[PDB]
Amino acid sequence: DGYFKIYSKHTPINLVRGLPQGFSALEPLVDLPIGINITRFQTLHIS
Amino acid sequence: FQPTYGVGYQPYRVVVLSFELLHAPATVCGPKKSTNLVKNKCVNFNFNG
Ligand SMILES: *[C@@H]1O[C@H](CO)[C@@H](O)[C@H](O)[C@H]1NC(C)=O
Repeated sequence: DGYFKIYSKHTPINLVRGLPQGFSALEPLVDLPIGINITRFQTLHIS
Repeated sequence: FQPTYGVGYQPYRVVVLSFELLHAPATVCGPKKSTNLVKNKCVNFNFNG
């Protein structure tokens, strides 16, 4: 309803392949009082 | 516009404020009232609604 929210969390890991059998909440980080009816998205590329 | 121009003919600055009511969340609003904190007395409070 016109609010764009973004949560986050960071952790140190050593296993290489998959997500670990661990639990950790995602504390809220940023809120936006703006609304666009997004349908698609794409992750950027670096060099 | 000249300094010797009479009233009604001098350059007057004019700023029009247009207000609109889109369904999106309202952003610009007014200030608070603050008052003062009082303790150890049965009172009523309005902490952010
Ligand atoms: C929400 O989706 C509708 C599609 O029915 C679209 O017309 C409208 O522009 C969208 N809202 C926003 C803010 O993009």
